[PDB]
Amino acid sequence: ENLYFQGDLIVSMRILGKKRTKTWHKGTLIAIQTVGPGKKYKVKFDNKGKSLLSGNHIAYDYHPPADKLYVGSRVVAKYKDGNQVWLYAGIVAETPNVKNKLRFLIFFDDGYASYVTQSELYPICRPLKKTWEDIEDISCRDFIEEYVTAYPNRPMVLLKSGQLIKTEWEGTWWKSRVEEVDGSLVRILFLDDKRCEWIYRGSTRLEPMFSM
Ligand SMILES: CCN(CC)CCNC(=O)c1cc(NC(=O)N2CC[C@H](N(CC)CC)C2)ccc1Cl
Repeated sequence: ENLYFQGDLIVSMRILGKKRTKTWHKGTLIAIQTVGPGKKYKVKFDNKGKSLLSGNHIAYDYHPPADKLYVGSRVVAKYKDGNQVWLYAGIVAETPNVKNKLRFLIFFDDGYASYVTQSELYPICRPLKKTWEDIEDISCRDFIEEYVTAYPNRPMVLLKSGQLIKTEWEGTWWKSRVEEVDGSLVRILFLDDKRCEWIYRGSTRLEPMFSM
């Protein structure tokens, strides 16, 4: 059956859709198609392509009120590294409080983390009941299930700017320096290639966490 309405979705609404690159892109909802007890959502992307997508692979083109977002909420967020932006899927790890300077902490599906504002967050339209169950990487999937279900029980390691530690990359340990602390995140400089990454202080990418 072709529908025009399904829950709070309406054909012709602006939407975000997931592409095979795992990045999300602006489009229009052009059809809703019931297949058994299941629904599929046809997206015409603004730039290139049309996709028939499951409800967990579309996101609203508007920002969710903070009162609707919990630890474990399934979102698309802007990830910024200061020479590239992505719209990428993740999980809300913290909601705004005085300690995080009123920001949302996002754990992205690829294991990277960022603080973002509400204007950088888009709720996924039909998430799974267990929101982590559509994360591709088994390791990121298991870590999110543990973090979300055990929250607010959160082991983190305490680190100071200048501190010299081992940080993981591609399954080995690398010499690195703690540059900066910003709430539950630490900026690590890899001394080998002078590349910086923001890492969650509870991540076992940090050798002090991996052994704690
Ligand atoms: C949700 C966000 N997603 C969206 C997909 C992107 C996250 N970001 C990256 O994935 C990214 C990470 C690197 N990091 C490195 O290449 N390295 C770190 C140090 C390491 N070297 C090797 C000699 C020393 C140990 C190399 C580079 C570029 C990108 Cl874009």
